[PDB]
Amino acid sequence: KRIVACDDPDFLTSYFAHSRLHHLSAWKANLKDKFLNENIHKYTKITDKDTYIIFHIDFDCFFATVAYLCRSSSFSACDFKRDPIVVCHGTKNSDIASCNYVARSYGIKNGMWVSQAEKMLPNGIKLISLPYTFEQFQLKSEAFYSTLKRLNIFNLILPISIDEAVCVRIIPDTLNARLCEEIRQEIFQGTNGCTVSIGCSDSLVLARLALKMAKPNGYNITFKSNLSEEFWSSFKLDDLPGVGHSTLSRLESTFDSPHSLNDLRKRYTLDALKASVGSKLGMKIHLALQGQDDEESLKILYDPKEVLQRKSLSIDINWGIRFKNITQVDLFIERGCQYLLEKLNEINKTTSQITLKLMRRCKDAPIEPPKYMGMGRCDSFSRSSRLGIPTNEFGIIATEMKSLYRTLGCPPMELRGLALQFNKLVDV
DNA sequence: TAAGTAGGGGAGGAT
DNA sequence: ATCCTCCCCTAC
Ligand SMILES: Nc1ccn([C@H]2C[C@H](O)[C@@H](COP(=O)(O)OP(=O)(O)OP(=O)(O)O)O2)c(=O)n1
Ligand SMILES: [Mg+2]
Ligand SMILES: [Mg+2]
Repeated sequence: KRIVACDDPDFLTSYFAHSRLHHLSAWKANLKDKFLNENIHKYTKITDKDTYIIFHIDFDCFFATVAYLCRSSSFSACDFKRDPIVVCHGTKNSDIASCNYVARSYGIKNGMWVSQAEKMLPNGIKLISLPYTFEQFQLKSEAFYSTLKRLNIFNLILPISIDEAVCVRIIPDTLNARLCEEIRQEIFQGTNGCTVSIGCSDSLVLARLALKMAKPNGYNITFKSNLSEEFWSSFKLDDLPGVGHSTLSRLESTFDSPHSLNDLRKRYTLDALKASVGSKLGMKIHLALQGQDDEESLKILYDPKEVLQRKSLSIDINWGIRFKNITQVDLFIERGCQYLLEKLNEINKTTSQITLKLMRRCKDAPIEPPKYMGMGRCDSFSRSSRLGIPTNEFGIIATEMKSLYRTLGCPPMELRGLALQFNKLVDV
């Protein structure tokens, strides 16, 4: 109890031990790495020639399911099929990391604050809050990835996240369904009762949309040639990979509030799209509306080893930042460089470019924000330098980081987040 | 109270 | 035209 402050040497350790988002990133980094280690000697690239089917397999409301199966004895009255359940730390402006399908029938979403969520519940319905079980999430994930390997279905299994793989079958030329049913059952068994859904298709996009359509505990096939208006009609605009809130808001402002992908698909033209959301995103949406992948997403198939290679390394801290003087800032920066170099050295690399980035309180914003210890509303400031020679040297990197800070000139009492980045990584 | 980061991509200056 | 820096955005 009593939370470790930002001027304490053990701050990173304690914050990261508690941050589900730090865990997400770490798990992701390590899975990519395990993938490179496991395939150093295997041949990997898929070609133009190849014909393939994608199975996109993902646990259903992952943290909520896993935290329910391991729920402490206090919560035994609790029922997963009948009660709305969230995993979070607090009771007010605290992020819901995962909610079960009961909560989502009230409109509760991942990443909503608890206070916001409880407001959506009618009289007589209670939110149940479960705590994080970081260890168990990882055990379930290992069961998951080992099970997939053990069945002998895929030519490749690309880890995407702690609870999600893109698994590919190379076809040389109805089983697709028997395969989805089998995977689902073996994972439910391997995992002691966690549920996975599957989207299967002949492109990464449609596999992803199919995954959504299948979602609570099911599978869906849909190929490029199965596309109907019924299908497009069932998706919000942000159900496209690569579309999030700001693109959604741009799409709405451009094409008179389409409410589903079918509406969009009916009103859009390429150039209007390109002009709305950028030219590359525009093109990707266009291809997606025809069930087709853009060239960028396809790299993960043609050169897995290149995409999964780590090209940068960083810390990004945006909660609990409160400093009174520059000496504190420097010590924190040094400590952050000690943490990062230890990671640099673990992966046998050096850097030749570094960036410091900071969130500074907006001139308008209250000194204390509604989120307890939160960054509140901020401006970004950013500065990078190329290093003379690739190096892993503390003296060189910490000195330049502290110098990047004086150049941005954010008074310490105004700092509300800090990021330390090694931007280009040179193998030893 | 309450708990990031990798990597695409664009705008605009530099070349 | 093409590259580089400092953002912005999305994912999970
Ligand atoms: N804003 C977010 C989004 C996700 N996650 C964590 C919670 C999830 O359990 C996990 C997986 O991301 P998903 O999008 O897959 O979330 P779910 O698995 O909970 O939902 P779904 O059943 O829609 O896949 O990572 C998080 O902490 N914060
Ligand atoms: Mg999931
Ligand atoms: Mg996922």
